[PDB]
Amino acid sequence: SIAQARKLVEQLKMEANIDRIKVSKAAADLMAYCEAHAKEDPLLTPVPASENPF
Amino acid sequence: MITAITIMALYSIVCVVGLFGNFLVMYVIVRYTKMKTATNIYIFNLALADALATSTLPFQSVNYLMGTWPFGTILCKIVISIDYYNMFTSIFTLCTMSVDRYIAVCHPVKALDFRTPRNAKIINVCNWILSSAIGLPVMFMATTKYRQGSIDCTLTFSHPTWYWENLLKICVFIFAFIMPVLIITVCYGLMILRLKSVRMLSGSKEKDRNLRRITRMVLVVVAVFIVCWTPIHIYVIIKALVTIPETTFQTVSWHFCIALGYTNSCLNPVLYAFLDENFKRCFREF
Amino acid sequence: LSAEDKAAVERSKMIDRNLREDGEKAAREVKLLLLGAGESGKSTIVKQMKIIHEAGYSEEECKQYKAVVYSNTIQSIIAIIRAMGRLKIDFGDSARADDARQLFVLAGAAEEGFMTAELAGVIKRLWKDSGVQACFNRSREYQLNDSAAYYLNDLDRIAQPNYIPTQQDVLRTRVKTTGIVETHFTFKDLHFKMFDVGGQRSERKKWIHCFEGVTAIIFCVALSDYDLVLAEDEEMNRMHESMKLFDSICNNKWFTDTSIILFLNKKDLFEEKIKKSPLTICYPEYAGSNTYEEAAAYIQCQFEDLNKRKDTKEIYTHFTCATDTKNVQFVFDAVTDVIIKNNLKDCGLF
Amino acid sequence: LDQLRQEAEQLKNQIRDARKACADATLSQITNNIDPVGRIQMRTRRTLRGHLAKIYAMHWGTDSRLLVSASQDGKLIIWDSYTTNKVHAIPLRSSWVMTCAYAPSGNYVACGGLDNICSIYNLKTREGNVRVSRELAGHTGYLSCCRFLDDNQIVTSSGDTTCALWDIETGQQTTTFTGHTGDVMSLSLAPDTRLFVSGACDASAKLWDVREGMCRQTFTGHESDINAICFFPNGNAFATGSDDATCRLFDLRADQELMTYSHDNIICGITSVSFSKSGRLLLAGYDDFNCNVWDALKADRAGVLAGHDNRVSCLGVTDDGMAVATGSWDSFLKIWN
Ligand SMILES: CN(C)C(=O)C(CCN1CCC(O)(c2ccc(Cl)cc2)CC1)(c1ccccc1)c1ccccc1
Ligand SMILES: CC(C)CCC[C@@H](C)[C@H]1CC[C@H]2[C@@H]3CC=C4C[C@@H](O)CC[C@]4(C)[C@H]3CC[C@]12C
Ligand SMILES: CC(C)CCC[C@@H](C)[C@H]1CC[C@H]2[C@@H]3CC=C4C[C@@H](O)CC[C@]4(C)[C@H]3CC[C@]12C
Ligand SMILES: Nc1nc2c(ncn2[C@@H]2O[C@H](COP(=O)(O)OP(O)(O)=S)[C@@H](O)[C@H]2O)c(=O)[nH]1
Repeated sequence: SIAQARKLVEQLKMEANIDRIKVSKAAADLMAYCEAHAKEDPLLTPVPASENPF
Repeated sequence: MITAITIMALYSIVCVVGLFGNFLVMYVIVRYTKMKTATNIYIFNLALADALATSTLPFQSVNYLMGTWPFGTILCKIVISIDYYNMFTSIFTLCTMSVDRYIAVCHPVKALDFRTPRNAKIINVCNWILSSAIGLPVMFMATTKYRQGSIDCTLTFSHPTWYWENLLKICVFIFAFIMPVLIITVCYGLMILRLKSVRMLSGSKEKDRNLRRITRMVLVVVAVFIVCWTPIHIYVIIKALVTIPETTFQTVSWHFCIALGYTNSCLNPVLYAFLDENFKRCFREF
Repeated sequence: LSAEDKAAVERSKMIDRNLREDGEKAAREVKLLLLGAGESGKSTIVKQMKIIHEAGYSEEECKQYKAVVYSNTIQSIIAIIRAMGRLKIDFGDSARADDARQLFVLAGAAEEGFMTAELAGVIKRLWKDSGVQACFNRSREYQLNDSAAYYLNDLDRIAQPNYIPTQQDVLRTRVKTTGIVETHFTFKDLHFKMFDVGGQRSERKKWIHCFEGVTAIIFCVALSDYDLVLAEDEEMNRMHESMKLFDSICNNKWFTDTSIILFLNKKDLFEEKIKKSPLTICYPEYAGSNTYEEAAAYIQCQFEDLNKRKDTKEIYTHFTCATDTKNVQFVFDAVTDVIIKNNLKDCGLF
Repeated sequence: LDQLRQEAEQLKNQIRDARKACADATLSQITNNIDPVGRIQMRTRRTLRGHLAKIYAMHWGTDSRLLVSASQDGKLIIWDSYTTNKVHAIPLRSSWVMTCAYAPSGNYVACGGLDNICSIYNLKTREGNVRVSRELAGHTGYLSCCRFLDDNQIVTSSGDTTCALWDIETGQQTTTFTGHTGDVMSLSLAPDTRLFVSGACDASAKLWDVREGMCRQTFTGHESDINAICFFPNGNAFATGSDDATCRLFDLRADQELMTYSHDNIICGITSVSFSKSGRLLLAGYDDFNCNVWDALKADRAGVLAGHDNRVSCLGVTDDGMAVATGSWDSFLKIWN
């Protein structure tokens, strides 16, 4: 009731004062992580029969 | 002249449509559906018996065509053995399919703990073994006999020729026509009565129509078995009972009854496999 | 290829063998799911089935069931005393009012199932009152456990929590376990697997597909709830919400062809309540007489008319008292019909 | 009483327009210069047969060789993906299992379901077969996910709207993660094992703190029950699959929506999501008998994994990124490369 609403309000106050970096730098970081590990990804670049254990 | 070409035409057409139906059943049962159920294994082994039993029809037809058997004693031995073995297998697998359906309907819990696929496997293996137990003396007993230079092959017996003739005829009559049809009729009659008594097959139009469909297909099975096996066994019994003068109509009727039996083995897979709702469900998706 | 790892292949083979054996043992059984409204009698039904077939109950199991008995008596007497504060039924004298005051005092401080003899005497003197019997008669105006008479007529003179209660006490009381409840019994070479959803007040939709493949659904409907109401909004009927719950279960996509064993429970209360209270409290457009047969057939035909697929899905409506031997035979007949249908599904017959 | 809600609304509006004010671009606008993956086709290298009922969940192994799978038949089969073998088959006390786990050290396997109890199993008992080591009770709803932090701890999702963090030896909830308004469905654990997200019936995903024990962020955008969740490999994003026939990629730093993965002629839900090693592929096991292969940077379908005869319910990618496992309700698991 009153205590539940107060707890929800305090949680939303805790959720609102955090720092938020820009979407552009985060998307660029995701792109950088994807291009920095695409060489090692087996599903992206499948070896034909050499290092396949299956 | 006309009789020869009509006999050749009828043997040829029943052989080709029997092989076509059995091979369609083969391809469907190895590609579309699988043998993970008991009834699918029964249908597969019935297809094997019918396909290999009608595979010797061209040899009998060409035997009647020249009036001679130029193939040899070993090939006529294997043809006779294959024919008897793969007809007995078909008859006995019809018997065990009827027993399977009756056990499924009238004995539900017994159908739960009895109708495993492995049990169907051992039933089919025992079926082929019991057919071989009567097909192997026929292998040891059939041979090529010389008759006025036409070398026509006929099953020759021991010194009591008439006793062995009567024994083989009574063993193929009472253990391949009388007991099979009696088993089929009593099993299907009890199944139809139980399906009449069950709650979810009566009391509405759709459930009554469903019960009509099962009753109709069961009566079709029994009726086609009777109408395609009565002339052979009655004709053989009355031939062994009274001498019949040789004439054109006698040979034509004998070959027509033989064709009726092979037509039964021909239309058995189109009557069991292609009337099943499992086959319709697995085929309408294609 | 005859290597060192052949032990792994042998272990996999024996694991497959044992797992196939366990799977065929499981497939040689029958699984049923219990559904129904709150306090309809499902747990009592399966407890009766387990008692008459499997065994009785253990000593420690009877110990926590007697703890449940004590909690049930406390809750029942608390409800039946606090009902007078809203229904305005005066006590017989001031002594019983003082007894209720000390009952509230004792209920304000609860430790375990000790059951002090002073509390038992308070229970006895409160139950031996004209006003309390009057509110017991008028209990259709509020909520009350249907076994409260059994607790307050025989279990009042228990006098000590030192010995295990009878099997009848365990039968009429159920635990508050929020998890799924699974009971096993054997009836004529079938292994029944009752799946009571005890508690499980969580959305009714993320595990309702876990039961797509059960043999049948034993639904339960309390017949004595036609005149009872719910004390949350005073605008809905318990029988009507049971009807809509049955409608939502019957129209489910996971139970398109699953047969329903509809049990209309508590007929011994319906037949003695329809004499005084008419059925027209529940259905205002009911036109038949106030007799047990016509009203019971009316409830059955309404619940059967909730079904929208009557030509393929079968409903077995049986009037049951949850203390009957034929209760398991009805289930056996229904599941035998379903097993016949399933054995007819293959072989290209049905 | 009612004065708190009218300012909780403006706190929500402050969060919403703070996220809108920090959205000068999108993920798709700056990934247009990347060449696409193309049309990649993956073949079923191994067909792990042996289950009989509908498999609901599976978890891989850190050694990328073993895996575990839970099914309604009451068995926790521990397979060998390379050789198609079975090293263990644990019988379950309750056959109603909805999730399973596997230890980072490989010693323990968890399971749980409608019995509300997380059963931990010890695979390295020298006394004989695998037996129950600890039964973690304390949830009032069905267990729907469980992930071992290590041999000492586990983070479990449940339908009682609360998550948990059990110390296994004490068998108690050291930390409870409340805050949802619906039954919590699935939780994914971060690679650094310090945070974890979880989706629920309230169409929201909450990023918690493992050590401190509070909710830090709440992500909205879905219109139905979020069934699946999976961290991006760097720990700064995650992807959720919901019943509204779409997947969405969120962000732990931008704290808002990044990209939706939707396609026309798709109406079935998503019950499993899993990322590749580089994160370029988002594998989503749909309900239309398939498992679509998505690109997490272009939001286009680069493939599809067909071959299952029922609803795909669980996925998994090995820790070395080698293979993809795919369970289903047709009692079969499959391996892809
Ligand atoms: C025994 N009876 C009365 C049958 O009707 C028979 C087989 C009769 N068999 C046919 C082939 C034959 O003509 C032959 C002669 C020489 C060669 Cl080299 C090759 C073949 C010799 C006679 C049968 C079944 C179905 C259709 C037609 C006949 C049958 C009944 C029951 C079980 C097994 C067999
Ligand atoms: C020339 C022929 C007629 C000689 C006899 C053939 C025998 C050996 C053949 C014919 C039919 C065969 C069976 C047909 C069907 C099956 C089911 C399959 O899942 C396993 C093998 C099994 C059980 C076969 C075993 C071998 C078998 C009995
Ligand atoms: C007559 C109807 C009702 C049933 C027919 C089926 C049986 C009984 C039939 C089928 C073929 C028939 C045979 C066909 C040809 C001949 C040759 C003739 O010179 C005498 C009768 C005889 C030997 C027939 C006897 C009866 C017979 C064996
Ligand atoms: N006198 C009498 N009592 C009956 C009868 N049928 C059921 N009950 C009682 O009704 C309560 C709810 O049962 P139950 O625990 O299963 O509820 P639930 O699982 O839906 S939560 C139990 O205490 C039962 O003794 C009956 O014929 N006569």
